[PDB]
Amino acid sequence: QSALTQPASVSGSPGQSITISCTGTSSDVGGFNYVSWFQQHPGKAPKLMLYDVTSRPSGVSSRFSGSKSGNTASLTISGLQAEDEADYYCSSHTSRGTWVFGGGTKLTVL
Amino acid sequence: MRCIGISNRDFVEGVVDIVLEHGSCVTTMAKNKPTLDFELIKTEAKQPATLRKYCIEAKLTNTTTESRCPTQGEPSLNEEQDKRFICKHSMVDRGWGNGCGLFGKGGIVTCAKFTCKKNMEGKIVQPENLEYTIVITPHSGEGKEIKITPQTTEAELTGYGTVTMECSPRTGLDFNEMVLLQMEDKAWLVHRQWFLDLPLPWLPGADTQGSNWIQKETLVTFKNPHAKKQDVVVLGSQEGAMHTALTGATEIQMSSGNLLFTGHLKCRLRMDKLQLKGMSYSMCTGKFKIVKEIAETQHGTIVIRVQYEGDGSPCKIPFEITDLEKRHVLGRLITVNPIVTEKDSPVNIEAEPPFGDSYIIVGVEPGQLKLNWLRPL
Amino acid sequence: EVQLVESGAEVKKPGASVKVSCKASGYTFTSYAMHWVRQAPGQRLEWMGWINAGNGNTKYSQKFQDRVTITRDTSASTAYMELSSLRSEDTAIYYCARDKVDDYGDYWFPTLWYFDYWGQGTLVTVS
Ligand SMILES: *[C@@H]1O[C@H](CO)[C@@H](O)[C@H](O)[C@H]1NC(C)=O
Repeated sequence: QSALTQPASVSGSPGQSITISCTGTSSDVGGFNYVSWFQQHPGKAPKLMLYDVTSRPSGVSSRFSGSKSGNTASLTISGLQAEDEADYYCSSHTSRGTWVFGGGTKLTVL
Repeated sequence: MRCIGISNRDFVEGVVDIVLEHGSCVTTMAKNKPTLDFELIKTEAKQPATLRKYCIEAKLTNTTTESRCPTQGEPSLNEEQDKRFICKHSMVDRGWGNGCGLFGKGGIVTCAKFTCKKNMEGKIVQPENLEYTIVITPHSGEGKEIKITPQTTEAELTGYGTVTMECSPRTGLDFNEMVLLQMEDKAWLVHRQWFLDLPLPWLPGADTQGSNWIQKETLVTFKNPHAKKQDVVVLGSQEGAMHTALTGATEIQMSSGNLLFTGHLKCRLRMDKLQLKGMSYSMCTGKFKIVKEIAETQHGTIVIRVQYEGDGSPCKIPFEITDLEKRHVLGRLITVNPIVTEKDSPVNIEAEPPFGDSYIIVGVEPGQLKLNWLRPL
Repeated sequence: EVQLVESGAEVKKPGASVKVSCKASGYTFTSYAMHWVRQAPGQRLEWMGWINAGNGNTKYSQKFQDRVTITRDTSASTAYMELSSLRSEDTAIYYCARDKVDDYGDYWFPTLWYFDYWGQGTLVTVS
C-alpha cells in the first residue's frame, strides 16, 4: 500500500501547463516542509526536481513549480516541452523520522 | 579433641555457660565427666525471601523518535506506554532549515529499551530462619552434629550419655532493621532504610518478569545542551561504586544461593546426663611406643600420640605427670581417663603440665615411658 | 564531480542473501548519509533505511527492520546493504542515494534536498 496519494497518469498538449497532486497526512506533508519531487525517464535513476516544496536544484528548468495546501502538495509544469514524458514521484520526511513515497505519475507529451 | 590447633580456644570449668562464636572453640571440663569440645560450623539462613532487586549495570537499545513543528503540540510514541523503555520529552530549535514553516521550539520525544546487564538482590532474614550448626566432639583421643533454631536439645553422644544444651540466639543484630544485600557472589548485612534509599533502578522482590524497572532515570541522564539534539547516556557499572559504599558492612560468605553467616552465641548446658566411658576397665600392663612426639599447643598444654603393644586390649593407660624420683603428681589431664580401644589403634593424650620441668609417664615399669617437659614461665 | 556507483546485476534463488555495494566519488563520503531505496518492477519507490557514514549509526524501515543490514567502508568510500531471506517480492532495482549530515556529525533532521544524487541502480532477480 502506497503511503502518498498520487494520480496514475497525466496528459497534456505541448506548450501547455499541467498540475500533479500529492496527498499526505498531518505527520508528513501536512506537518513538514520536507516535500520533494523526482523525475524518472525510463531506464534512468530518479532526479531531484523540487525540494522544500517550492525550491529547485541548479541544473533544473524554471518551468517546474511547487505548491502546498494543508496535507496536499502540487507539482506544476508550465509550458510542456518535448523531454517531459517521464515518471514523477513525490516524497516526504515523516514526524517519526522516516521517508515516504507516492504511487507515481506517468506524464504523456502527446 | 578438634580444638587442639585452633588459637582461639576457651577453657570452661563445669559443674554452666559457654560462648560460641565463629572460628572459636570451647573445651569444657567437669570432675568425673568426659571433656567436650564445642564448635559453631554454619550459621546459615534457610529460605530467604527477596525484598528488592537493584540494577547496577544497564544498557540502552531500540532508539525511536518523533517530533512536531512549533505550535503543533507534543509528539507521541507507542513506546511511551511500554514500561521497558526510558522515555523523555524535550524542546528543539525549529525553522525553515529543518523543514518547519515557523521558527520556534519544536517538541521532540525519545524512547529507548532499558535492559539490565548486572543486578543485586537485598533479601529478608527473620531470626526464626537462622540454622545454627553446633558440633559436639568428646575429647577421647580416637561426634554429633547438632542443629539449633531459636524455637533446648538433648545431644546424645555415643558411649558417654547426653548434653542438655539450651542457647540464647542473640548475636546482637535486629533482623527487622537489617537487609541481606546479595551482590553476584559476595553478600552484606546493611540497614533497611539505607538499602531502600539507594539511587538505582529497582524491581519489587515479588517480580519474576525482570523488565519493568522503576527509577530507570537514576542510571540514564537525558542531555540537550544546544537545543539541537536530545541524547541518552547510561551511567556505567555501579558495581565498584557499591563495594566502596559497603566498607564497614558485615560480609556474608554465601555458597550457591544459601547464605552462611559469622555467628555468635551465649549457650547454657547441663553435664548431669554425661558419664565417663570405660570405668569398668583394667590397666595396660604392657608397653607403649610414641606414635607422635610431645608438642606444646598455642596454650600451655601438651599432646602426645602412643600405640599399645601389650595384650591388655580394652584397658586404661597409666599416665602420670611427676618428678625424676616418681614421688608425686603435679599436672592434670585434658583428655580425661585415656583408653586403648584397640592395640593396633593409636591414642592422643592432651594434658596440662605444671610450670617448669616435669616428667610424663606412659605405661608401667617394663617398657615405661619417661619424658621431660619444661613449661615456660 | 559526485558519482554514486553501485555493484552490477545479480541473480539469486529464493531464501538466499544479497550484498550490494555503493562507491561514492567526487565528494567527502564521511560527512554524508547513504540511503537505500528499492524500485519494484513498474511500481512505487520504497525507502529501506540509512547509514551515517561518519559515526556508523543506522535507521531501518519497519518493513525491512529484521532482514536488511546496512554497513560502510570509510577506507574505500563504499556503502553496503545486505538483504537476508529473499523472496519473489524482493525482485527489484536497488538504489543508493546521498544526503548531507549536520556539521557536528549528527543526523536528527535531514537536509531539505534529500536525494540530490543517486546511483545507477542494481537489479536483483529472484528465481
Ligand atoms: C531492537 O534492535 C535490534 C538491534 O540492536 C534489532 O535486531 C531488533 O529487531 C529490534 N527490536 C525491535 C522490537 O524493534
